[PDB]
Amino acid sequence: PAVRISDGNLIIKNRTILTGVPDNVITTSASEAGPVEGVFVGAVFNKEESKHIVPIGTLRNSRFMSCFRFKLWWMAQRMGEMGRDIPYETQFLLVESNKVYTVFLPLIEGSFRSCLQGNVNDEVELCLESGDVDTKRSSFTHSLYIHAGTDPFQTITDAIRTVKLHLNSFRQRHEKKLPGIVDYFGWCTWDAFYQEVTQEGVEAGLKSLAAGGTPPKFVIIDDGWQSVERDASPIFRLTGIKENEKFKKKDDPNVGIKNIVKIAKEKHGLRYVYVWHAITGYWGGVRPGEEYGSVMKYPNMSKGVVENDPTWKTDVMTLQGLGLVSPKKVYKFYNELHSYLADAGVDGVKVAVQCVLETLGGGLGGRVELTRQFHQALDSSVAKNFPDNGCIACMSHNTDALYCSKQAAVIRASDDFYPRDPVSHTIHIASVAYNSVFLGEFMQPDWDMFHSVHPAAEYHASARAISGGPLYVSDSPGKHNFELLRKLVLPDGSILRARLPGRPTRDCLFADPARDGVSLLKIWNMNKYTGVLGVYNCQGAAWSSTERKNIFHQTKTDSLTGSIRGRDVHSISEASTDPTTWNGDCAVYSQSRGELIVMPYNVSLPVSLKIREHEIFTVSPISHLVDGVSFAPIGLVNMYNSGGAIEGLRYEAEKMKVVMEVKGCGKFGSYSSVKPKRCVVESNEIAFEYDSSSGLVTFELDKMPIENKRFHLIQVEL
Ligand SMILES: OC[C@H]1O[C@@](CO)(O[C@H]2O[C@H](CO)[C@@H](O)[C@H](O)[C@H]2O)[C@@H](O)[C@@H]1O
Ligand SMILES: OC[C@@H]1O[C@@H](O)[C@@H](O)[C@@H](O)[C@H]1O
Repeated sequence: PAVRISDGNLIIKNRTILTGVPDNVITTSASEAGPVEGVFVGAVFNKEESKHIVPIGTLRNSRFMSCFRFKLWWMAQRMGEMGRDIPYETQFLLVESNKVYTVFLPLIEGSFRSCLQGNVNDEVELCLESGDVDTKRSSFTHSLYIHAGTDPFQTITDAIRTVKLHLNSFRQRHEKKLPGIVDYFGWCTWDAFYQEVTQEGVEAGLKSLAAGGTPPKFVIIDDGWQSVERDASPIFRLTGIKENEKFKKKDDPNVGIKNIVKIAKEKHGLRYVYVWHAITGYWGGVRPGEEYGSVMKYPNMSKGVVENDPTWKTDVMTLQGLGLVSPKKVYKFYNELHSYLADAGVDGVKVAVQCVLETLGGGLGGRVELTRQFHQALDSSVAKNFPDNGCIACMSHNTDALYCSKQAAVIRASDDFYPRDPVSHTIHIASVAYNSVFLGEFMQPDWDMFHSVHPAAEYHASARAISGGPLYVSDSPGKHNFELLRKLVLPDGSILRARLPGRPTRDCLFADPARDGVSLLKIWNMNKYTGVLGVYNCQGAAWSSTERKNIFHQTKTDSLTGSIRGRDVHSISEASTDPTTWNGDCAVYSQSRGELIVMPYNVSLPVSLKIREHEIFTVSPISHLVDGVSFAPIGLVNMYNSGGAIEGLRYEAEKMKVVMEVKGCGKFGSYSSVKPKRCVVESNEIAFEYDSSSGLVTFELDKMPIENKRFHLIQVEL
């Protein structure tokens, strides 16, 4: 039966994962389709309650990785071996058995949301909450799902699909439509002006970036554009749906945000303009009033949230409350805001402050209900007014929202980029990587803005390049490092986006690279015909379980040595043109060192990194045409994600020939065991270099493709 409870014990493929599973914990594998290869778990209690804690069993001697909410809004990672180490507000738990991997997915059921938490007895407790004292229940059958497999990533996906088939209240990442912003460079106003942003600042930032050769094709006009007011350090509330004075044209005050949209798009050649709002309008909601049925509500504190983030008790939102739009009028509110924005030429919204809803369900059916109602409405309005699916979810890491994520396709995957907080950089990289393991099953991760002139610029930039997600800076105008940005952005504003959410390697899933003092974090992704691997030292800082905030902590050495293997890129097979004959050998190109190495299957290459250093590798499967004649494309070697440039690849072994289609421009690189006879671009022979010791072939792709004809056609004649 595979996943089962027998005697006191949760058993997984003849391995005991939990002991002492109490009698009131019930399981079922029945479904709709029907017998399912894991188990839905619930329990029955004596009493009808709005909150229940129940032990699932005792976990000891089993390595795990967890994503837990360290703030209301956001998750980070914790590893361990003992149930006592499972944080409060654990929303995703992955367990390794010495090789089998078990996922634990705490779910929404009816009006209740679940999470996992550890106790001092090493039990894994299921915490069920409605978020409303009037919404009570005594039994549950589907509040947790457990599934096991031999591939850790496949095991997660398969369990999410099974959860999907049960709830039907969300779709998986790959089943949704990505907005077009994800293929272009962008700029966000946030760190440039904070709330002081003006239409003139927006223009100046766009102008300065395009001036250096790296033109953004989207912009996010961040927080500061909306009409907001304090009540008659006081919180601001939304007072109208239209822009404030800073975005009304300088002479004709009846033309509003449309002014800056036209300047962006018509004067500066941007494709997309997005704007920020809170899911409640502004931070203090909407000013009470009848138009949107807005009434003062005060955040309710839940124990697990406040245990991990005590400052949420005395947050400005908690003490001064929000004007919460009525459920009756929430569609009207979003439609009227969004119809105004779209008629002005706005293409999308970055919708922040998402999780507050879970704290405001008191009159209203609870956290799950209110969350669902507000997202149903938001989704109707976005699909109406922003039909490229122009929505970026922000501050949204609760399961209440994830399990109703039926449409939006991009999610901010960590706490904000913090230009002035030295502790935040290593932690940002670890958080985005680990969170993406789980968040990426729902939506494409967004690894946030960053600064091109900053001591950790390269660290952040290189991570964004391998993220799979949107690539955007928040530079103040004129504060740019164009040498860095050319590595990310082509002259037409396009980028070399990888295909998956960037994630830790199998190797790294259970070793905490922020806390263990021992390991390098390795992040893998895929292009069509290469893999890519980023390696990061992010030791020395993490969220402290004692101080309940991010701090520095002691590390044994400055420098650490780990190692790299082709097969660290978990799906590398899929880049091979002939994966049934491939022996697993890869060409491996270090983008910073400019070094090409051939790595046979399983051979390890040492990598040594000090804290806050990184290295990026393009990993390309070698094709063996005939004995002595081997090849692998690398791509645009002066860009971080070099392999992202390769759109087509055909080997013609009977002609000793390679045929590629390559986007972009700049220097193109490939591995060849032999010096080519001719490299031909667009039906003309060109000059090339060949290093005969490494096999590195090199030639220039001069200009972006003439037209419209979006790819360079390249033939390499061996
Ligand atoms: O700026 C206050 C506003 O930001 C949030 C998170 O977006 O809180 C951050 O700033 C607070 C004020 O100094 C801190 O107490 C808090 O821990 C930090 O996350 C919102 O909570 C808040 O309304
Ligand atoms: O008020 C500013 C905003 O809210 C944040 O916490 C964050 O996600 C920023 O990227 C941002 O737009």
